Amino acid sequence: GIRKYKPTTPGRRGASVSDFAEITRSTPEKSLVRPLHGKGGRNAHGRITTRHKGGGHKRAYRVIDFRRHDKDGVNAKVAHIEYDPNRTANIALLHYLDGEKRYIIAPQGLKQGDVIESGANADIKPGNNLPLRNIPAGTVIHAVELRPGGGAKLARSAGVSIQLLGKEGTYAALRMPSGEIRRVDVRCRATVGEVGNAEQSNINWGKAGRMRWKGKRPTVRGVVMNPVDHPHGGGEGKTSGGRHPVSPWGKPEGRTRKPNKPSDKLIVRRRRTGK
Amino acid sequence: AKGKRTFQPNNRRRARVHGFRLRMRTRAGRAIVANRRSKGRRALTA
RNA sequence: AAUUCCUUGUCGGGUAAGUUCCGACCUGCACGAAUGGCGUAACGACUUCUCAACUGUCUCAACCAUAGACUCGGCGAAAU
RNA sequence: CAGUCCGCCCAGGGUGAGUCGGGACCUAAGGCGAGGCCGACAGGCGUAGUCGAUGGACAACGGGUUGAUAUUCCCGUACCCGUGUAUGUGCGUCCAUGAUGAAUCAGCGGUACUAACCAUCCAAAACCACCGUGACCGCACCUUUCGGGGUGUGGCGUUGGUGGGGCUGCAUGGGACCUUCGUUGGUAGUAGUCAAGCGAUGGGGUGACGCAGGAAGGUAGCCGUACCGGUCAGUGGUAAUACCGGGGUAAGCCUGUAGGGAGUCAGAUAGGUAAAUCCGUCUGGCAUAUAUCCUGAGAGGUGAUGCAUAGCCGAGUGAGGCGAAUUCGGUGAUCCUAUGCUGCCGAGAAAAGCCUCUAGCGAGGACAUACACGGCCCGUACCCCAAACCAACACAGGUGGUCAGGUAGAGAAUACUAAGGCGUACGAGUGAACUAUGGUUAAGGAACUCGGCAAAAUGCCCCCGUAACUUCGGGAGAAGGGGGACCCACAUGGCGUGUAAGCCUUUACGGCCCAAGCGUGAGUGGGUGGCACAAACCAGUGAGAAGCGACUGUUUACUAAAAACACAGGUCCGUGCGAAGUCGCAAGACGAUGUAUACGGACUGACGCCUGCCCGGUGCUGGAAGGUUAAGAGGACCCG
RNA sequence: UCUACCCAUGGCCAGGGUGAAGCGCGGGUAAGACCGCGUGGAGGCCCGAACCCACUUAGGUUGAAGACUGAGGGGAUGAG
Repeated sequence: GIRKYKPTTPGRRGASVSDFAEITRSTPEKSLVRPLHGKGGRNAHGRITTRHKGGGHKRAYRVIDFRRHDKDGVNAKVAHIEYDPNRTANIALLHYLDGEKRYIIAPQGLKQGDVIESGANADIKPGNNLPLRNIPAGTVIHAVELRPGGGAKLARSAGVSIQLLGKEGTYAALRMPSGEIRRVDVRCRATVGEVGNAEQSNINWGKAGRMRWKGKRPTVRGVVMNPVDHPHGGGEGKTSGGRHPVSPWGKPEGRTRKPNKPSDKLIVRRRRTGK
Repeated sequence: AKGKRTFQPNNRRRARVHGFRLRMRTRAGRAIVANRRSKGRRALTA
């Protein structure tokens, strides 16, 4: 689902662009948009806290329904599939049978005119959202919750999908996209099927203009800074720091998760980093 | 030939930055106003 | 060799004459694989050599016109 | 410099708004912030709110006047909000009349509970089999020539983890009994509600938004002309055939053309925090509509018996009076239709305003005509690529936006000019050396020099012809060659436009055709002039071979623009979510309205072939047997 | 109020070239692959003024100017 540009300019030698082959409209739903203004990475004091961000194309936020609890037993029909800027997976519009209209993230394989249900009594098909307690064991899932009733948080990028290993007591074991085996309460809801637009990771962004469009200022390495700017800078000729690589603030390169926190009693095995 | 000097007058910004409604807003500004009033100046604030 | 102290290393191109340049040898004072190794069409107010055309850059200087320079009237400084 | 002059000095005068730019109207980024949370004090963030144009909505165009203002004053014709009186039409309550109601009396199976009933998921206690050894025992090893460790031969703590039956119990989902509407059979479709009109701060729609690209229809502008008023500019020719000047007029109000867009009607219903006749959704009938509706440049009519002008009289301070013709074509916008149409990915503000819904108020109220009235506060002079602003100066610097005539020309470049504006504030002389800036040069042509630094040179249009190499796009304007003037003929040609025009007619602001008229290149053949036909100004030098960097870009304002920084592309490390990382003592915030195909950090730097050996040193990661070692607990003994 | 970076809302870029995706026709292919011809108008594309810069040289160096002037020069639909 990618188009490769012809080498008609050095900025388009090997560049590629998503085919947009699944979209069905080029405009949003006027009633489900909100303003957005970018900050550049500057917090309530005005100081840069996160660097290398800013000066990008304007965009608008399309309200998304991740807390799918109200419409329970009411069917819906997919009316369109669309492209939204601030998200890696396509958006899909649903007309309920009551007369409500609202968005969700589009699972792989969804298509227009297709009907989706919900609730504990729902079929195991993509788009159907029903509690983790009513989903058999071994089925791919996406957009699951952490606390009961607390919106969907895990596995909602483009192409990623957790797997449901099984249930044990009042908990369910999940294999995350990264490889962790976590445990989540069984009252938590979840949608079926993996997220769509799974080819979008295969895109060469061509020139530097495209990254500046998406909005990110350039990044300057450490070794080319002065000794006062970075624990690496300095040295006549080309150096290597000679300092056991460290962050710009002096923090070494080790393990950063806080030890012994409340949630370490639900994690069965953390991801594997070797090789 | 970029001979752009350092003073570009704009009295809106002048009054907004060095103004009285701004000097009387923080502790230091009130101190400055009282100090000038004590020295005897004719122009307490911009 | 943007890296070679010995060094103008040795052979061959190019000039009537080539410590610079190109192709090779290799005895690497003190090259070398993401402080990346070797190549590569296009691009460069980047560094280095050669050719065609062009000329006062030169053999070797000459003449014309304006602004100062010089003379008359007015106002009239400066570093030391 | 001088000065009778002056942006200097003195006195008096001068700025006229319902429609122009602001406030009384609205919000964006940001600012303040009632309560509030956080912090020893000082204070930090922030909710409801309230401010904040560089944006949204909103009613006026021509001419004249003074020494100083004009969309402000005056003339002519308009538009927008309010108020009072009078008139005509007029729909309503009071009543009176239409539509309409709603519950008792026995009356559902589902909301879905008690107890239970069914299905599914889950794991308690005991009971079956296997790795694994924290131990540990003997035994075989490379052994230390066996006297030591650690590995397989098999038993112990199943210390950890596997599999099938078993299982006491949870829980989710259905049916099951708890009142919500039952099918209405009398009581009770009159009696409660609705029928004028205004209608919300509440619901809904619109407001409402990107970059790029033409083709088409117009207009402003400019160039010719019918027609009108005038000149003889002492020269060889020219009295009308020649030459010069005119060849004008707005908003609004009518009409709806080119272009663009759109289906309409019936049923029922919690979704819109309460109700909706409004919006969405579902099910049906109607033709997929030249039709019908919405928007709309322009032409045309009116505004206009007015206004203004070329000229003629007066007077010459410059007042004052009269006033002709005003048709037809050609070329043509960077401006209007256009907040349009067509493509593309990087997915392109909010609120007021306007329309519509009910909730609600209601005995008065809706429409049209005539007359008389109110329309508030601030700016309005004067300079404004400049001697009036930032530069110490009447300083060769800097300063955002709107107009955009003629000839050549592709052009908003270049040369000369039209309207308009200036000669800008020290002069007059004079062939000295020498310095700056322009101009020309015999023969030679880089011989100069650190180096072709500076200068010289090629320079446009139309036809031909174009190499090594390559990522197949490029290299390429490669290199190299020929023509360019003015007259005559082909030419009443060819092309564009289109009038009297013929044609049809959807009688319309129809469309096809096309004498005349106006405008325009390119080709061919024959001549003529010069030293020269791109004639002035404007206007690529080209080719071969090395090093570095892939490429466009960024950098030491003021001696360094590069081989340095960035880049698209790689690999490693961290991060399971008010995450890791950062600002802060803390609340809190950016990361992100994101979720491992995501975010932060480190090194290398397109593309092609590849990244060989070492974990001993220093780090980072994972662990256990032992030794080590702080506070706290411990209080034998000794002393006063 | 100069300069570095970011946020909200507006404005500007004469003239001339080249010819990507797609689409229509043909050729060709069992079929694709691709090749000629029309339509189309993309690109940190090409030549070049306004605008933004600052590579060379001469002048200035008690300057016209406490960093400028004359000639040449780079970018000019974009990381402007």
